[PDB]
Amino acid sequence: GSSGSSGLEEFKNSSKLVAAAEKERLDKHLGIPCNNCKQFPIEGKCYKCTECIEYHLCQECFDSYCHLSHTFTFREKRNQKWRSLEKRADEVSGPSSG
Ligand SMILES: [Zn+2]
Ligand SMILES: [Zn+2]
Repeated sequence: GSSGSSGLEEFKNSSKLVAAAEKERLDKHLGIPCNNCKQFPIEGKCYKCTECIEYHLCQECFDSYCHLSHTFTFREKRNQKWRSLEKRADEVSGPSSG
C-alpha cells in the first residue's frame, strides 16, 4: 500500500500566484529528484519506473517519453495516490532504417 496522512479539513489553501525559482525546499512536493536531469526540487509532476530500481523522472523529462518505454506511474497533489499512465506512444515511425 502507501502512506495516507489523515486530514478531514481544508484550510490555508494555496492561491494562483507568481513564485520565484530558487534552489531550496519551498513546498512539500520534494518527493524524489529526477534520475536523468536530476532536477530538485521537481517542480513538475513526479514519475517513477515500476520496472527499474530507485528510478524517478520529472514532468519535463517525461515530455520526451524516453524512459516511457517502461511502466511508469505519476502521482497527484496531496490526498492522492499514484496513477497508471496511458499507453501514449506516438513515436511509431522509427527512422531506424526507412
Ligand atoms: Zn528530469
Ligand atoms: Zn525503466
